[PDB]
Amino acid sequence: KVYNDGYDDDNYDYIVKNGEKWMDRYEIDSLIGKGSFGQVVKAYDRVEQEWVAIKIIKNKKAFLNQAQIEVRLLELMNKHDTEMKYYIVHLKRHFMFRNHLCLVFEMLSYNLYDLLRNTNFRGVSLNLTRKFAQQMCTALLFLATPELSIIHCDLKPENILLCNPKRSAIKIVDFGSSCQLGQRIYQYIQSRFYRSPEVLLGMPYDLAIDMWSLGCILVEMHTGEPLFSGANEVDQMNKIVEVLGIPPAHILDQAPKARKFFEKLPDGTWNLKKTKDEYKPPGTRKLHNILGVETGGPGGRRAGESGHTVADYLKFKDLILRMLDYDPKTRIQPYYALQHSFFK
Ligand SMILES: Nc1cccc(-c2cnc3[nH]cc(-c4cccnc4)c3c2)c1
Repeated sequence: KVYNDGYDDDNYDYIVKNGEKWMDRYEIDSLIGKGSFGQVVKAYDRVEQEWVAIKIIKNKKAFLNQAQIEVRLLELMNKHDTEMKYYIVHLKRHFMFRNHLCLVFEMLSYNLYDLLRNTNFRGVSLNLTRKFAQQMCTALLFLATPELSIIHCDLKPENILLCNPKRSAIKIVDFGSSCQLGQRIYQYIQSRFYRSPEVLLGMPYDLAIDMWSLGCILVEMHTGEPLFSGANEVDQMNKIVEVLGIPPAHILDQAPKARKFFEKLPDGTWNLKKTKDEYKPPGTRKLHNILGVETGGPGGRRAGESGHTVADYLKFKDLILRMLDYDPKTRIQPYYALQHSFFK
C-alpha cells in the first residue's frame, strides 16, 4: 500500500508537492523533467538565494548507486573546472532527503531539442551552429584532459541546455550513463540517432564516440531534423551508409557485429545485406547537398542571409565530415577542431 511512509510512489519516485519547503532551505516550485534516474524539480535556495534544479534520485539501490558514480565524476570535474569556463553543468552540493540522493545543480533554460522544436524542426543560423560547436568542442577538449578522460556516452539535443534564454552560452548535462576510459564494460550505449559505427559494430570505443555524436548534432541544429534517424540498429547503419559509404574493409574485418548489417563477398570486399521492407546506394546522399552548400542552405531557406555563402558552408561541411570519420583513431579530436577554419 504505502511505501517509505507514503512519500514514494509505485516507481520509487518521490511525489512532488509544489510549495513544500525542505530543510529550512529549498523551496520547491514544481516538477520539470523525469527519467529513468528519477525526477528533476525547480526549487529556490534561500541560503545562496537563487533558483536551482535539484535532481531527485529514486529511492532504490540500483539508481542510488549509479547516481553516486555521477556525483563522483561531477565533483572530480569541479576540481579542474575553477572558473566555470569549460561548458559543463555545475554540481553545487548534494544531500539526502527522505531516503533520496538529491543533486543540486545550477538552473538553466530549455534544452536544444526545445530550441529545434520552437523553429518547427527547421534549424537555426549557421552563425549560431558555429557558436554551439566551438563551445561543445572545448567542453570535449576538457573531458579529454588525461586525469578526467570522461566519456559522456549520451550527447543529443536533449542533454545540451542554454544558460540564459536570451544568450547562446550552453552547458552539457546527464553524466549518469557516462564512464571513464578503460576496459569495455557495456556494448549497448548512446542514443541510436547519435550512435557511432565503432559501437554499432561492437569494437573498442574511446573518447571519439562523443565526437561522432557532436558531428550528428551540429548538422541537426542547422537542418532541423536528425542526420541519421534509424528505427533499429540495422536501419541506422544503412542510413549512415546512405551518406558516408560502406565503411573501410580493415574496420569491418575486425567488427564482431559486422554481419548484422553487411556480408563479406567471395572477392574480399564487404557489401550491404538486403532487408525485410528502399535506400540509396552507398555514399550518394552527399552532405554537400544535405546541407545545400550551393543551393542557399537547408531547403533553400538561408539564401541571401549573412554568413551563409558557399565559402562558409564549405568550412562547415569540412569539419562535419572530419568529425563523422568512420575511423576512431584518425577522426578529429577537439584541439584540432578549434584550430579548423570554421571558427575564424
Ligand atoms: N525546463 C527545463 C527543460 C529541460 C531541462 C531543464 C533543466 C535545466 N537545468 C538543469 N540543470 C540540471 C538539469 C538536469 C538535466 C538532466 C538531468 N538532471 C538535471 C537541468 C535541466 C529545464
